[PDB]
Amino acid sequence: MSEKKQPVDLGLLEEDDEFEEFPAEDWAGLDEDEDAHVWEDNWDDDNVEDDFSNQLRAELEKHGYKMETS
Amino acid sequence: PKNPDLRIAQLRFLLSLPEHRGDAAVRDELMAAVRDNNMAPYYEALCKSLDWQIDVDLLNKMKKANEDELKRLDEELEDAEKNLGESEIRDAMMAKAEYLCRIGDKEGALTAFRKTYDKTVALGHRLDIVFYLLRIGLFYMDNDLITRNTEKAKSLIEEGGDWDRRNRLKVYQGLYCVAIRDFKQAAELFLDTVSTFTSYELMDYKTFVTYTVYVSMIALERPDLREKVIKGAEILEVLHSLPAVRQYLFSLYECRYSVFFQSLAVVEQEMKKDWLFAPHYRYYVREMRIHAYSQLLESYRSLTLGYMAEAFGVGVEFIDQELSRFIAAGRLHCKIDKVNEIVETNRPDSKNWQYQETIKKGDLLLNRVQKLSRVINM
Amino acid sequence: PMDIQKQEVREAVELPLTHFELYKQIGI
Amino acid sequence: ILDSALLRPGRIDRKIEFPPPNEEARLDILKIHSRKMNLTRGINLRKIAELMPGASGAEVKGVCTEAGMYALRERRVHVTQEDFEMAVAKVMQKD
Repeated sequence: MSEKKQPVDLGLLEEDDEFEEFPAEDWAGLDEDEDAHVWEDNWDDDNVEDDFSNQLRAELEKHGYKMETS
Repeated sequence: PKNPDLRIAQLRFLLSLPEHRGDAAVRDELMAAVRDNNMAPYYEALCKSLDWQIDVDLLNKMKKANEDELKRLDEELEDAEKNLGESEIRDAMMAKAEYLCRIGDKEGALTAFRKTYDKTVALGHRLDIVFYLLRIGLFYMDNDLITRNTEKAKSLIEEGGDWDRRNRLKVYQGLYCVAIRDFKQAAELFLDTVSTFTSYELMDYKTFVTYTVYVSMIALERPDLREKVIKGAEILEVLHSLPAVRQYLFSLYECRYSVFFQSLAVVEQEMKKDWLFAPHYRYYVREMRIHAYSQLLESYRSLTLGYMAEAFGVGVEFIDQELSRFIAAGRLHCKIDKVNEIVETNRPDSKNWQYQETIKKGDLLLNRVQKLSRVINM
Repeated sequence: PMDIQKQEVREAVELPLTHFELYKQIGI
Repeated sequence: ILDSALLRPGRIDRKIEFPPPNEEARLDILKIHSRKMNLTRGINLRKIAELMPGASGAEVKGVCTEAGMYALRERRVHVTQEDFEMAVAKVMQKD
């Protein structure tokens, strides 16, 4: 029918009216480092990145101290 | 531009994020600010700089010298105009665009390189202008603006590959191919390192080797290294510059993790704090760890925790969650079992899976011929 | 289904022969 | 020229004199016959064009085409002004 897309696009207009260019620029702070990069790899790199964002982000500098303790 | 202000103004990344190394970068940045008309770059990045006490002192001299040399290039441009000649106007507008690249304003340099881009009598100088947009596109870290003029200027060369022009374009291919994570097609770009030389315009030769040793050391397997770099004498020549690279090559190729993990902290710290190589530091670490785990796990079917813990020099509590995360997340080999506290895999990936590698293209092709059925009658 | 002839044939003949794409990288 | 001109007394014919290339006619043909090959950024086309006398513009082509062989023999990246001076001496000995 293609006529039911209008209220959904109105909902998208409401989502765009919540924040005016705030997620485009704030998320563009990372998109400028993500632009032109394959987004298939960004799912794994973002998976482990967000997974390690809480704690043990790098952890490679700590292994030198974990060798003698473990 | 091609001046050292590209690198000096390129150290602003390590000048910005860390506060420890922000002393030498502002030392040679402030000392080098009197060179190549650095007023506008560091004035734009002044928020990441010191106060305004000494800042407003030299701005009055740089803002008048900018207008002086600018109006001298304008008077020289008017003297070159209204006269019979092609390369003279290209040199006047091109020099004006080079000074506008020294100040760091791509508006008048965009329309300037557009005018002299339209005055190109030959395609060689056109590719030279394209490179003149690439040398500033590295600092501007743009994505499409530097691939448009190279996509258009790539075809219809017909003049053969020069020793420094085509090689320089290949160096740029190393630049934007190091920016992107494409590796299996970027492993062929640095094969022309025989003809490469010290290029103070974009990257030093030792920095080109130091940058390609990551994509070559990680993006290549043992046959690819033995064929490309181990057989080649180039890495045998440049290994004497730094003794660390020889350790990261002979230790990785030798499968000695006890020294590779002790010395890997230098690769961790050196991997970050770079202009174009920092935001990808997460991918090289994980990809290199899973590549080494697939390297050791390839020739090994079963593995006890004693020889593994002694080989890697780390506790079992860490490799537990390592392989636990690399079964589902990594997806390197078959399921692992701990009924005997021994790493034991099967890997039936050859006999039946070698024929089952095409079932994915069979299902995607099945959905594509279902789309072909959708094209029927409509 | 002399040294003029040996030098000229030398550098003009055997030197281009022992290199591939040399025609392309000498300004053909 | 005297026979054909003896049969063509300038009735219907465009008379354009073909002189030997002058200085500017050596700079521009030097650039047209220099873009095809390598060239350094520290060379002055003025003096190196003024130091190529002789028959016609094919002498410059003798300097370039007979200088790339010295670039091959010397095994260098590009061609310097001294190599072009050597080719100038060669074409001036051949003249």
